[PDB]
Amino acid sequence: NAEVKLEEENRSLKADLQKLKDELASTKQKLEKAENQVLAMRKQSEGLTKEYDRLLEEHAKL
Amino acid sequence: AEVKLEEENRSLKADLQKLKDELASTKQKLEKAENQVLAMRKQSEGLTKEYDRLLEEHAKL
Repeated sequence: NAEVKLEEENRSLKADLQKLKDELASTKQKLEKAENQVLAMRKQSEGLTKEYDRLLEEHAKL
Repeated sequence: AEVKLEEENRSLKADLQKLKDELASTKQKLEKAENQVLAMRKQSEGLTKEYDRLLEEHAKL
């Protein structure tokens, strides 16, 4: 029984391992998406700031 | 044959712990990232509002 019990437990733990791996994969993709969004918004912030600057430049030339 | 199964059992438990922790970390980082996204959206809105006000001021000639 020692060995059959160990088999039961091993299969169970392997299943748990797979479940956790799935969770980690999902969460990882979510994190990747959020990070990439952050970068995107850095670029966009830079651009928008540049346009705000264009306001001042153009006005300085009237 | 038993010692092998014991070995594997412990190995699997260790892997479990590692994954619990890695998942916890990843969730923390996801939370941080989403707060960053939110904050930056708000900064952007503030900036477009600033833009509107400034342009409206310039258009007053």
